[PDB]
Amino acid sequence: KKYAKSKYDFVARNSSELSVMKDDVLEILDDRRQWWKVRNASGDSGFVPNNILDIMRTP
Amino acid sequence: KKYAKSKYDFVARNSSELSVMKDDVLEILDDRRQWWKVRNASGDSGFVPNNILDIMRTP
Repeated sequence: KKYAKSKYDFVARNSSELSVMKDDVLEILDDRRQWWKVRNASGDSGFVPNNILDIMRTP
Repeated sequence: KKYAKSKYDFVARNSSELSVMKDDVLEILDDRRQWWKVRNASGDSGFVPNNILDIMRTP
Protein backbone atom coordinates (compact mmCIF):
# COMPACT_ATOMS: atom_id res chain seq x y z
CA LYS A 1 0.00 0.00 0.00
CA LYS A 2 1.87 3.05 -1.33
CA TYR A 3 0.64 6.59 -0.76
CA ALA A 4 1.47 10.16 -1.80
CA LYS A 5 0.03 13.59 -1.07
CA SER A 6 -0.51 16.24 -3.73
CA LYS A 7 1.49 19.39 -3.13
CA TYR A 8 -0.48 21.32 -5.81
CA ASP A 9 -3.88 21.39 -7.45
CA PHE A 10 -4.03 19.63 -10.82
CA VAL A 11 -6.87 20.26 -13.23
CA ALA A 12 -7.43 17.48 -15.77
CA ARG A 13 -7.38 18.96 -19.25
CA ASN A 14 -9.83 16.23 -20.33
CA SER A 15 -11.85 13.22 -19.11
CA SER A 16 -8.88 10.80 -19.48
CA GLU A 17 -6.92 12.53 -16.70
CA LEU A 18 -7.72 12.79 -12.98
CA SER A 19 -8.13 16.15 -11.21
CA VAL A 20 -6.77 16.47 -7.69
CA MET A 21 -6.64 19.20 -5.06
CA LYS A 22 -3.68 20.33 -2.98
CA ASP A 23 -3.22 18.08 0.08
CA ASP A 24 -5.28 15.21 -1.38
CA VAL A 25 -3.86 11.80 -0.51
CA LEU A 26 -3.68 9.23 -3.29
CA GLU A 27 -2.83 5.54 -3.42
CA ILE A 28 -0.11 4.79 -5.99
CA LEU A 29 -1.08 1.86 -8.23
CA ASP A 30 0.76 -0.61 -10.45
CA ASP A 31 3.85 -0.25 -8.26
CA ARG A 32 4.86 3.17 -9.53
CA ARG A 33 5.22 1.96 -13.12
CA GLN A 34 5.51 5.11 -15.27
CA TRP A 35 3.18 6.11 -18.10
CA TRP A 36 3.29 8.44 -21.08
CA LYS A 37 0.36 10.10 -22.81
CA VAL A 38 0.57 9.14 -26.50
CA ARG A 39 -1.45 9.42 -29.71
CA ASN A 40 -1.73 6.59 -32.24
CA ALA A 41 -1.81 6.64 -36.04
CA SER A 42 -5.59 7.08 -36.05
CA GLY A 43 -5.68 10.10 -33.74
CA ASP A 44 -6.68 8.16 -30.62
CA SER A 45 -5.01 9.48 -27.45
CA GLY A 46 -4.35 7.66 -24.17
CA PHE A 47 -1.86 6.41 -21.57
CA VAL A 48 0.60 3.58 -22.19
CA PRO A 49 3.33 2.18 -19.86
CA ASN A 50 6.62 3.66 -21.02
CA ASN A 51 8.81 0.65 -20.26
CA ILE A 52 7.59 -1.12 -23.42
CA LEU A 53 8.17 1.90 -25.67
CA ASP A 54 11.42 2.85 -27.38
CA ILE A 55 12.04 6.42 -28.46
CA MET A 56 12.95 6.80 -32.12
CA ARG A 57 15.79 9.09 -33.11
CA THR A 58 18.07 9.77 -36.07
CA PRO A 59 21.15 7.48 -36.25
CA LYS B 1 7.13 15.74 -33.28
CA LYS B 2 8.46 13.12 -30.83
CA TYR B 3 7.85 9.44 -31.62
CA ALA B 4 8.25 6.04 -29.95
CA LYS B 5 7.77 2.46 -31.15
CA SER B 6 6.05 -0.18 -29.02
CA LYS B 7 8.18 -3.27 -28.45
CA TYR B 8 5.28 -5.40 -27.18
CA ASP B 9 1.51 -5.52 -27.24
CA PHE B 10 -0.42 -3.78 -24.45
CA VAL B 11 -4.13 -4.29 -23.76
CA ALA B 12 -5.94 -1.37 -22.13
CA ARG B 13 -7.92 -2.26 -19.01
CA ASN B 14 -9.42 1.21 -18.66
CA SER B 15 -10.93 3.76 -21.07
CA SER B 16 -8.05 6.17 -20.22
CA GLU B 17 -5.50 3.59 -21.35
CA LEU B 18 -4.70 3.12 -25.06
CA SER B 19 -4.32 -0.42 -26.45
CA VAL B 20 -1.26 -0.79 -28.69
CA MET B 21 0.31 -3.45 -30.85
CA LYS B 22 3.97 -4.36 -31.18
CA ASP B 23 5.70 -2.15 -33.79
CA ASP B 24 3.09 0.61 -33.57
CA VAL B 25 4.57 4.08 -33.92
CA LEU B 26 3.16 6.48 -31.33
CA GLU B 27 3.48 10.25 -30.96
CA ILE B 28 4.55 11.20 -27.41
CA LEU B 29 2.58 14.07 -25.86
CA ASP B 30 3.27 16.46 -22.95
CA ASP B 31 7.00 16.66 -23.68
CA ARG B 32 7.30 13.15 -22.23
CA ARG B 33 6.03 14.13 -18.77
CA GLN B 34 5.72 11.08 -16.50
CA TRP B 35 2.38 9.97 -15.05
CA TRP B 36 1.29 7.54 -12.35
CA LYS B 37 -1.89 5.53 -12.08
CA VAL B 38 -3.51 6.42 -8.76
CA ARG B 39 -6.76 5.86 -6.84
CA ASN B 40 -8.30 8.74 -4.85
CA ALA B 41 -10.19 8.74 -1.54
CA SER B 42 -13.41 8.24 -3.51
CA GLY B 43 -12.08 4.98 -4.92
CA ASP B 44 -11.85 6.28 -8.48
CA SER B 45 -8.81 5.37 -10.58
CA GLY B 46 -6.89 7.75 -12.84
CA PHE B 47 -3.67 9.34 -14.11
CA VAL B 48 -1.85 12.30 -12.50
CA PRO B 49 1.63 13.77 -13.30
CA ASN B 50 4.11 12.39 -10.79
CA ASN B 51 6.05 15.61 -10.26
CA ILE B 52 3.36 17.27 -8.13
CA LEU B 53 3.26 14.48 -5.56
CA ASP B 54 5.20 13.97 -2.34
CA ILE B 55 5.67 10.32 -1.33
CA MET B 56 4.43 9.52 2.17
CA ARG B 57 5.77 6.91 4.57
CA THR B 58 5.09 5.79 8.14
CA PRO B 59 8.12 5.44 10.45
